[PDB]
Amino acid sequence: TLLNPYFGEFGGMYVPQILMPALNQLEEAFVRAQKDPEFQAQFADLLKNYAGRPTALTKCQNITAGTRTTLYLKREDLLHGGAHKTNQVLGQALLAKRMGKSEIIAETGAGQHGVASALASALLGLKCRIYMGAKDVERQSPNVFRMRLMGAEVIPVHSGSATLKDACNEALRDWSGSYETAHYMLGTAAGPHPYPTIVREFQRMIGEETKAQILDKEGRLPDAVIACVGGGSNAIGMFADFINDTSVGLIGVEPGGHGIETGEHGAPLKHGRVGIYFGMKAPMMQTADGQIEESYSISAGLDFPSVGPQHAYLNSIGRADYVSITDDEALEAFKTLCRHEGIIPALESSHALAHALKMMREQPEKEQLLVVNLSGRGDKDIFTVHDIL
Amino acid sequence: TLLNPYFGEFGGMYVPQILMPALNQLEEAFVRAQKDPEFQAQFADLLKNYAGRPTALTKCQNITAGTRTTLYLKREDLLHGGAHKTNQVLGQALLAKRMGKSEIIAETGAGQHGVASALASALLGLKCRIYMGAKDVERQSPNVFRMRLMGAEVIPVHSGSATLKDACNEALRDWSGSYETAHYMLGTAAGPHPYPTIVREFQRMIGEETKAQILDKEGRLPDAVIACVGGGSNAIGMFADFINDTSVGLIGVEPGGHGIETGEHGAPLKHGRVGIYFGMKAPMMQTADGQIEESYSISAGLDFPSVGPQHAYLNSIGRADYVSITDDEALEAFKTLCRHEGIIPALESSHALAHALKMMREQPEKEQLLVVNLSGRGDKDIFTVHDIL
Amino acid sequence: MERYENLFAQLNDRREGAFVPFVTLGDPGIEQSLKIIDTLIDAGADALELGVPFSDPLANGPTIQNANLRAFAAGVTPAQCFEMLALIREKHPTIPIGLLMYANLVFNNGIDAFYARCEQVGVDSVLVADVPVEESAPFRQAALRHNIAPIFICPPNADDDLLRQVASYGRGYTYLLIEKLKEYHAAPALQGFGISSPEQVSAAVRAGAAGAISGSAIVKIIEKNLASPKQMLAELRSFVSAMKAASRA
Amino acid sequence: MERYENLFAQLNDRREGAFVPFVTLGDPGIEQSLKIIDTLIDAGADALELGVPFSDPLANGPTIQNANLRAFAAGVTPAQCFEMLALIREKHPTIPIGLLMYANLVFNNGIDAFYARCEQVGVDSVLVADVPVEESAPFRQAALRHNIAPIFICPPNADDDLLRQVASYGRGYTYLLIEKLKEYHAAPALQGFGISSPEQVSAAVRAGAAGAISGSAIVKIIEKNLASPKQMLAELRSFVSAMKAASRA
Ligand SMILES: O=P(O)(O)OC[C@@H](O)[C@@H](O)c1c[nH]c2ccccc12
Ligand SMILES: O=P(O)(O)OC[C@@H](O)[C@@H](O)c1c[nH]c2ccccc12
Ligand SMILES: *Cc1c(COP(=O)(O)O)cnc(C)c1O
Ligand SMILES: *Cc1c(COP(=O)(O)O)cnc(C)c1O
Ligand SMILES: [K+]
Ligand SMILES: [K+]
Repeated sequence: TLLNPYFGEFGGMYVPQILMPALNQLEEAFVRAQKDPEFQAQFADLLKNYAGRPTALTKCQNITAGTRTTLYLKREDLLHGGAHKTNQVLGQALLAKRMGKSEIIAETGAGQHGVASALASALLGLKCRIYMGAKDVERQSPNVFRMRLMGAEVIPVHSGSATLKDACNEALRDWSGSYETAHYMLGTAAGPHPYPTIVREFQRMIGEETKAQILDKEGRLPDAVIACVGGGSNAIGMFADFINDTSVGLIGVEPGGHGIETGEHGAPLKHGRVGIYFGMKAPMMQTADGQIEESYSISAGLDFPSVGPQHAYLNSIGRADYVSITDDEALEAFKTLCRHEGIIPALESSHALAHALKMMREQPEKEQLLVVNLSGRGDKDIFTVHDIL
Repeated sequence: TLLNPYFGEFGGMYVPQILMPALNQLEEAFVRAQKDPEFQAQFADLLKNYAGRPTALTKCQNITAGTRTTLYLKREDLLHGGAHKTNQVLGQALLAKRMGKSEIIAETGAGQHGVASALASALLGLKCRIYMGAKDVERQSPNVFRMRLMGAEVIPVHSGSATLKDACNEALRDWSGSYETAHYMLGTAAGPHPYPTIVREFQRMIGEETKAQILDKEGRLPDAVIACVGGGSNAIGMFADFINDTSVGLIGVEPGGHGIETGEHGAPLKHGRVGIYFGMKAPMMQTADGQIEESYSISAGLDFPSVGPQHAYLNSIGRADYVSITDDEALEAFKTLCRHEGIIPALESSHALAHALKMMREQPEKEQLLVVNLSGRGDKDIFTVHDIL
Repeated sequence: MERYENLFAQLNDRREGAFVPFVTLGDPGIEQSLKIIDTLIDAGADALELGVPFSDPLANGPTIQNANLRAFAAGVTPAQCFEMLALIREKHPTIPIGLLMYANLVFNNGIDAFYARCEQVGVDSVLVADVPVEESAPFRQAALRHNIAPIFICPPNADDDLLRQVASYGRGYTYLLIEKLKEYHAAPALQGFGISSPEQVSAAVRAGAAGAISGSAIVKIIEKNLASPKQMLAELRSFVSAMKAASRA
Repeated sequence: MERYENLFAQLNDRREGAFVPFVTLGDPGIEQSLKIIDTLIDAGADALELGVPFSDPLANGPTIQNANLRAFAAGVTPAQCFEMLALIREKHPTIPIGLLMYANLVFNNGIDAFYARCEQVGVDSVLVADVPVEESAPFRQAALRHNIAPIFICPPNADDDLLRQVASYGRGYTYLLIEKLKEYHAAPALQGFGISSPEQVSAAVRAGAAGAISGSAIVKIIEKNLASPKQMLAELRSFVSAMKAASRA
């Protein structure tokens, strides 16, 4: 390979031999692309004029009133599509075009990645086919329609297994024979190299903007940047630019679901064990004998059974810290943000805010400049919260 | 008054005597505010760091391929809230605070204005009570919940009459006695002066940005700017800065509903007659004997029975031109934008795009630089279109 | 114009105050409405304030808005209202008749033409609820040309300039300060703030007003006894004679 | 390791090709699976390729994935698979037994410990489907230390460097070029591209391969005759003897 596939002991390319050529092809193109000023200018134009970057950094005074905490929210919810997903999906799409490919292959759960693949493909003239499991489809019907409207071909997979990780098998199988003309669009900073690296580089603008914006507003870097961790894309996007700024705390928040002790959670990095699956070596939700388990969270966008290799690594060396937030804590942060700032956060981002609120409330007289990555909007969640309330 | 309440023969302040003091109070504050650099800086900060301005101007190449038309979309759908409504609701909120008021009174139909009033009030620490008619509530249940989440008090009005214009009566009645401490937040460039003027001034940034952006991209002003006309706010926001640029065509698009000839439409400016209601003299949907009628459109956001005074005036002198677009034409523009640019437009904005597509398709070899004001996103409409398709 | 002068002059000689009841034309039905009106008149009403059902009652709360709903359910049109007005005038030659209008029904087929129709049927005054003194010019000039009295509301938040305007523009009566109004030689003031009890009529007169107007109270009785038309009239008679007695000396 | 050498040597003396059927351990049930395996063996199978039900079959299509579902529905665990493997080895001393594994079930409780367990039960080779030659080091070194043959897949898109690697790393057989493989002295190649008819086995041998592997074809028969266990075995016997006959000289 041209780049290191591992982040310490985590990462690698654990895929069938047949798929190695596709991975090495992608890594080579990514490297060329990154050196190419024209690719960067095109990628930048799209992010600016199509997606709406740079996104704002909102100072939330109302929620931190009466405490020594100053909270800022990176407004990824204002990005075209309502979620940070668009950034890397646009980048990967330009990459497929660089490789002369005309098709895009993707798989979905929460629906957001499928819709994102669909918007990028439609915009750039790419034929997009999205795999989705029956059980998952019926639930995400609105997003299913959205994908179809955007010309995406939602392929209904149903053979016992009908979830993200279970639908990935058919997406990969396809790519195995179609990689010459098709690009598999992975939706998070996970899977086999060079995906963990590509997705981070295509999401790092979140952190680069935050740094510039925080320096503009406060004239100093934040004490900590907090982001929810589903697979790790929004989190690594925020962290990336701050890694060499040792004074800046990096906090990743995993879904605690009904509570860690209940087992019904989605926090493998801190409450799972290293395994090999999804084409990578990383911490995961698995049974005693090696069978991969499902993650749980009020928010579907955080139901990934594993975590990105770079996060597991950042944790091992003590550079980034990871914690968990319960559904109830996330629901409280959701309602609190609505009423005090008039912002409907995604249930995913609510885990990151809920933690920032905890840091504040537990130590009200602690002076701290915090930035929470508000990765998406919660318009999609109003019905869920509605039913709980 | 300090400013002219009329735009030619249209406008005025046709409200009960009791409400004149509230109107003159508001006009005076607005005038002070506009002269106040500090108010402008505060308003600007909010629009930038909270709402996400300036919004992008997207060049849509895919839809205009094979024709001599160059189309650009002003991305108001990317504004916090997903619609242009936020701009003027933020401005009016700062205005109520300037007047030392603590409450905000509003009424809703499509739900968007109620939600917008709710976000601004929550953000600025204002007690907000929103009037809504039973019939209208049940239909807009998602927005109803959104308003409650944002702390807004949705007051259920039901006494035979249960629609926007019918709910306005209770909102105004309240303001009559509460104007000392409450501000009535009108959602469009209509009603009694100084509302038509205030709303335009608080929406004019759309047009000012478009001008700068078009000059940056094309080095020339557009041949025409097109915007849908419900009450007239997004349209006047776009038009305003271009009025003195005589070479720039201004095209307002009214809802044709099932077709003008069917009578089931919402295009009073061109297919109605001047009357007096809503505190203004303006073209409206009314019976032969003066009883106000209801407008019709696939999109609820365009079901206002009248139009802003300034639009009726701009038309009379031939400065702006107004046309109509059927539900079917709007639905086609909606689907076309999704598939070719990966943008889900609001059914409201789809009327403006549908017209731009018509201008292009009818005369494919006509060279024209067009800008369509994409006033909002259509995530809210996917179910409607879903049921039709 | 004329009829008001005659009434207030007579009431003056009797040291008596005026009691004016408000009712919506055609509520709960045309036939039923004519009966209600005759009962009000012959119960003691000194003048009448009648409203024509408008699709969007801006300056109206619950009780009154419901009345319009009832009139509309009965299919009452402005055309039918003017026919009713002619009949009422044909039966009662001297009682002043005022109309509570909304700008659109007046403006619809020409302001002046509206006032001509009023004069033709024998209406004495018109109060256009949604037209402030600042927008009254074409309405008042038309009313005057047709011998109709243009009525203006003097709000509690009224100031001097308004007091002076209402004084010079209004005719017939001033829909209600009292001492200032008389200073500017305004038309006889008639208080209309929720007058629902006899004690309120006497209080209104004592304060210097020429009388009182009661609307919702009358409408309540109608809304209350819909299923019993005869009991409706009976109660309407009792209410009116009580209120009228309270203005008497 | 050992058993493969012995088999290919014998087949060589007979100018005969090897036919290796694939089946999922515990499909459609443990008891039913042992029967299927004995039937395959005594029908003519030269070697066996057995898979242990993994929760996420990456390199698997429809037929095979359904087999796992059936095994899982029967509650088949890796522990139960190794117990089955011991019994099969106890009944058939010479037939080479290969395992189709997924990296996680091998890595779970220690890679080396997995290979030790394989040697203990009498397994001869292990092909870890999701481990490319680039990540095989700890797997192959462990397999070797325990006398297990590390099997590598040689894809159609394979190039020289890969050919050379698969040649030096693989043992037992090469899961399939043929002339290059022999040039690099690779282990006897066994073609596995959808081999489902006798004509395909003879063709595979003629091309220079030492034999053919058929998986889905065997699984199809099982999936086809679930309700008829006896007809399942009967048909499995007929299919195998036909495929084996086609490798014979
Ligand atoms: O109901 P009240 O408080 O007794 O007042 C009579 C009032 O209803 C009647 O005069 C009226 C009907 N519509 C109006 C509109 C504006 C002012 C007054 C009115
Ligand atoms: O089904 P086929 O085309 O006849 O090939 C056997 C194949 O299923 C079996 O060897 C196998 C099972 N799982 C795999 C994973 C990767 C490669 C091969 C396999
Ligand atoms: C997809 C999603 C995530 C979860 O995934 P990451 O890969 O961790 O970023 C977080 N937030 C939103 C709003 C999403 O849609
Ligand atoms: C409220 C709405 C409109 C209609 O009203 P205007 O006052 O004419 O601007 C147009 N577009 C969107 C997306 C809206 O929500
Ligand atoms: K996870
Ligand atoms: K309209």
